[PDB]
Amino acid sequence: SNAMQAIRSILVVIEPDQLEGLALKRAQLIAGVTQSHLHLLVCEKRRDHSAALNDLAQELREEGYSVSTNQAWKDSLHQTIIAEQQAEGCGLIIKQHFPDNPLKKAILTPDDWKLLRFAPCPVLMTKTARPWTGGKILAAVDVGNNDGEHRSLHAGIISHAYDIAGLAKATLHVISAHPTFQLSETIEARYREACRTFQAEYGFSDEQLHIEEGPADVLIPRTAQKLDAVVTVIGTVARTGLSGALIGNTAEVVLDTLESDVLVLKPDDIIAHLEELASKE
Ligand SMILES: [Cl-]
Ligand SMILES: [Cl-]
Ligand SMILES: [Cl-]
Repeated sequence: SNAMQAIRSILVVIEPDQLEGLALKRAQLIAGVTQSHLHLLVCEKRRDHSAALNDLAQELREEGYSVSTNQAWKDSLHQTIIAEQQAEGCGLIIKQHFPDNPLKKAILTPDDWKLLRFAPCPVLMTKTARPWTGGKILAAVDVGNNDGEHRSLHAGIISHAYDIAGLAKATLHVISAHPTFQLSETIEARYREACRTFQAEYGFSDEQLHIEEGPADVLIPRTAQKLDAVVTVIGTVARTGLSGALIGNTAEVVLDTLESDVLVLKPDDIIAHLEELASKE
């Protein structure tokens, strides 16, 4: 329930030429409550943004924030971001989504996909300009699986989601999607007993907990849209797929579809291995 409070530095990706600055707005809301440090990063080689960065940092410090800034560039946008996260030890990366195609506005750019694949920490991809305050926060889990790996991921998802609901004075909602009649009737009864246990463990009301049958890759966005969720918290697949496919189909589809901000968490052992990879560089 305190996963956000426990994040002590946030890497804020600052864009030089856009007309929205949602990454910094989300960071200000969060740090306003958690008092996390904010490290502002511009990823560019050409222009000297130092004066603008200093002015911005001074304004934020006067507002009471702990702030550092930097401008860097090595190789690619996502690589620059991850190198900065490593150098500053940040526990969250916040970046605004800016689609390449105006006709496919929900699809993440290929570079942002690389960021999500390799970041060894939670990544908040902002996708809406709607304020978090008073909104609806949606946590996506699979109550149908309670093995050690899923319990851990789910606990993380709920912890971050609940902490967000708290800091934003918002409400918390949960979606769980799950893919001879006598036997089916018996198996489903047992699945329901497990949902009830999950509901008691996590103190969710019937109204908060959406238990839906069908493909998670459609159910999660359906629920987000119906709730007009402003943030959706999701986990990547517990076990990586072939050829380093560590995001998984559900999260891939959901990230390219949601209109809400998306907080992307990974399994602890995945994070550990990505931490190792990010360190080699
Ligand atoms: Cl941290
Ligand atoms: Cl906000
Ligand atoms: Cl992947």
